[PDB]
Amino acid sequence: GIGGGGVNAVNTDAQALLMSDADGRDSDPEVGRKAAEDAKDEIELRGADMVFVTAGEGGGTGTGGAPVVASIARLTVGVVTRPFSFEGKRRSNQAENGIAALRESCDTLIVIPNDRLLQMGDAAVSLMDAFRSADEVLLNGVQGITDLITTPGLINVDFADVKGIMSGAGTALMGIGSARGEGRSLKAAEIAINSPLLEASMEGAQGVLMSIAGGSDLGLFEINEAASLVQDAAHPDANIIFGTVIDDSLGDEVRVTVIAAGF
Amino acid sequence: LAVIKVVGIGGGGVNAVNRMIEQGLKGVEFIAINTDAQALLMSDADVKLDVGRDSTAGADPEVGRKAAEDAKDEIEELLRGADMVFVTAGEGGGTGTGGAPVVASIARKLGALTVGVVTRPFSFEGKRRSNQAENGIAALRESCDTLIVIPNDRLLQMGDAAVSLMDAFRSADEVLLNGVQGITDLITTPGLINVDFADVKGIMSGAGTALMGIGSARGEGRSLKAAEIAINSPLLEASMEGAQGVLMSIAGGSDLGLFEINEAASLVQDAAHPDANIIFGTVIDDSLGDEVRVTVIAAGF
Amino acid sequence: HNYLAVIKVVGIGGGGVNAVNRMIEQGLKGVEFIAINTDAQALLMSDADVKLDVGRDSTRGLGAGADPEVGRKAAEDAKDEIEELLRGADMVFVTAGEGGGTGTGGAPVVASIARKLGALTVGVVTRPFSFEGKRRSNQAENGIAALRESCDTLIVIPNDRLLQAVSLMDAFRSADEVLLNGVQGITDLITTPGLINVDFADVKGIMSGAGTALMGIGSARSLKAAEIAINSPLLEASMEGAQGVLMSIAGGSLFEINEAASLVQDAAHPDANIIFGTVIDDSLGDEVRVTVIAAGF
Ligand SMILES: Nc1nc2c(ncn2[C@@H]2O[C@H](COP(=O)(O)OP(=O)(O)O)[C@@H](O)[C@H]2O)c(=O)[nH]1
Repeated sequence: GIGGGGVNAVNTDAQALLMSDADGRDSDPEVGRKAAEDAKDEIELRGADMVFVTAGEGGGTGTGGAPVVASIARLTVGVVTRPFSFEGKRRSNQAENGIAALRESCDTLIVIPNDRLLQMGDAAVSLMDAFRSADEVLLNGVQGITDLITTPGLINVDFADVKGIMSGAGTALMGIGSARGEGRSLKAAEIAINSPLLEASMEGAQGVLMSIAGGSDLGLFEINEAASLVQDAAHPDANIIFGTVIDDSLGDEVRVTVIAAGF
Repeated sequence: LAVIKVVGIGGGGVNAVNRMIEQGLKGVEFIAINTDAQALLMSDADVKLDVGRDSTAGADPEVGRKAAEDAKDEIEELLRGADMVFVTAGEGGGTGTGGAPVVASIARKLGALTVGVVTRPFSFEGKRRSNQAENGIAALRESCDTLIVIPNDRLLQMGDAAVSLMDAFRSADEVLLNGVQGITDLITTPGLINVDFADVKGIMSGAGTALMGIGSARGEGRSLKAAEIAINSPLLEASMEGAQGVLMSIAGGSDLGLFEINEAASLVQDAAHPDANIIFGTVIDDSLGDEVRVTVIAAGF
Repeated sequence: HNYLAVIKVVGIGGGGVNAVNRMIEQGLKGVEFIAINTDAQALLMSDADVKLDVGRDSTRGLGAGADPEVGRKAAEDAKDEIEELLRGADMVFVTAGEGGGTGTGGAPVVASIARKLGALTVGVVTRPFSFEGKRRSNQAENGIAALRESCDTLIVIPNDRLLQAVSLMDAFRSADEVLLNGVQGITDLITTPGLINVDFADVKGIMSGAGTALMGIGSARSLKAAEIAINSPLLEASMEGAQGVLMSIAGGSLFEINEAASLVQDAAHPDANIIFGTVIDDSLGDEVRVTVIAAGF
């Protein structure tokens, strides 16, 4: 993530650029401008059709340097992070402006509040479990919607389906959930819509891309259970795209990742 | 006796009327209507009709509608003078979805008792399809007299375990036929109790929004159990309760009992609304030997 | 010392014959199976060792009336042919699905013919479903009544408790083999014994003169599959005084064994009597059958 707390998540400062796992150097929000902001043509976009922006708001240029990627071609949807309550008024003062161009020059954004992520863990955590125990959720809004095209499985979804509903959609939330043992797919879908993260606003939206993962074990009958919980669930006149995923490291778990759009 | 001409519009219909043919389904005449002429090469329909000048019914029911209409005559020659005319399909796409409201409408204008036997999409089959299907079902109901609908959703219970997609629509391939088989055999292969075309006419006529269930069994009280399950078939949705019009049929071997017929029938009417009009029908089918089938058809609400 | 036990199992009426073929297909051995029925349609389709036509063949749309007078008639009418069929048996199981007619009223006869001959006679039968109507539940209680006073031992199993709506259609015709597990529940101890053998004579004491009995199985590895059987509602929880209990286990291989044995007696009045046993049925990996018959009241 193009940020002094968004780099440390993916799995201007000199000692930060040199930890990017795939194979400048002189540093506040506006730091991303004459240390970060490079040319008008830096995607002459080449080898693929999307990449994501994991540039939240929990460090350095995650505010003034985040929307450097937003105007990159004014399709890409950023998976951000609104700051915790206790992380000061100064980081909260960098809230709207650090997201404003991420929802004026960028396609769509998924404003994952770690404030609300208090319900994901055990009881108490730390600042070190705000870019670690909030990587799990931070990958979700990404991985949820990549896996439909990279690794589908028992059901498939086009390139043009995601990019035909999640295109320039601006305001967007998600909602995730997990389950093992019986009822798996409907247990986790009923977690997915009730998860303190979609802010109970799916019914207001007009376009939802439900994902659902698990082994190749994953029955065709389980998938039909979750699918129903959507036709009732969202506005009864929306644009919904289902679709499945294969991940055989889950075995018995089924990663039901819902994503919202169309407010 | 009676001229039964089964028509399978849609790709799903034309695919399902093949299953009919590859099962025998006597006393009918098969007609496959679809847009991509290519797809009709694989049909074993005795008659095949092509309805597509240009489409490059590409997921748009309104092509299918127009297609059905621009071949309004082609069909009204295929359907001329025919006591019983069926119009099975897969609602969801376009060729069926749009068409059936015509082919059916055409049979009905031709005075032929017209029975629809269509399916609703799996909800995994996307959300568009549902809505496509949904106004298309509203379209038959308002066109053909009876419309047995079979929600696929319901077809896939947990007692059909790790299935597939081929197996899925194959599970439907049987079920479409079953709402046909169990109305036609009455007329086309009546066993000990005759129920002539006329009877089915009066129960089916004007009814609509019909449902159906199926149950086979054997052993002690076989016909009770085979009937019991059909009553409880999820494919009905607790509807038996209130159906003012019920068509049953206890298809079994030549030597099927009266005591048997009686107490399976007597198990149906009791579920049914107590005012409900009812009809027995037995059918001779040797492929069972030791077992019996039962196909209650709730109709009118 | 000719270790041979002559064990036969007759399936009377559709219920019995159905059940006997379910026994044939699921691979019970060491036993002559017998199908007796009124319709010769279903007899020729059965794979029973010896099939017997008793009922007068009846014109289309009669016969199938389910009047246990007519079944009782049919066997008493062909009582000779039944006497020879079960002649020099050692132990004769008698299975049926009560409520009906032919099996309802036919079992009483065949059971009581095994008795005069001098077999250990056993009745493994079922009480029809509650939805089948009052006439059958009536017609069953009388056929049960007779068979209780014909067989040395009778195992009655409600097909109503054997259900617990959509897919419990495959909870009668694939749940009736409770009858089968009822039979091999005793048979497979003598015919295919395990690491603890318990021959015919062990059984002859703990059955001859009981009258009434009940059963329950378990699937499994054997540590956690043992409780399963006694607790199974099928047994009516009537292990607060089952005065004469039998128990069996099937698979590969003492610790496994004594896991369950260190439990059995902890149930009913242990002043009575219990018999253990073992079976070699290599048709099952981690699974091991844990059948428990509970006689004597
Ligand atoms: N019974 C049956 N249903 C099918 C088959 N293939 C697909 N379906 C279902 O029927 C629906 C209708 O599609 P279809 O009739 O092929 O589209 P159309 O030919 O353009 O009307 C689909 O959404 C599927 O859920 C099949 O072979 N048999």
